[PDB]
Amino acid sequence: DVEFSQAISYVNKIKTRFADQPDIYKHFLEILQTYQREQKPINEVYAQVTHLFQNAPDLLEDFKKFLPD
Amino acid sequence: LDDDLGTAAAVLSNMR
Ligand SMILES: [Br-]
Ligand SMILES: [Br-]
Ligand SMILES: [Br-]
Ligand SMILES: [Br-]
Repeated sequence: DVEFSQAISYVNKIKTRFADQPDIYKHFLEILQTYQREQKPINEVYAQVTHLFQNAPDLLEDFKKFLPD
Repeated sequence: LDDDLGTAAAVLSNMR
């Protein structure tokens, strides 16, 4: 609920940071869709998001707040 | 749109 709203705010931050690179935003969306559809483990999603946001270290740190513990 | 955004939020918010 609060966590859902925090997730909405975070994904919006990604969308606006990559407003001129929609393919990167789209890739982030597909990482999550693939995670769910292929039942990938957390560590594989962590690897993919780390690579995607290599030049966006603040977005990477924000992502980690959604991970277990 | 906001659909894709809310979908990603739902998946993200359920990993922990
Ligand atoms: Br692009
Ligand atoms: Br992927
Ligand atoms: Br960039
Ligand atoms: Br969207």
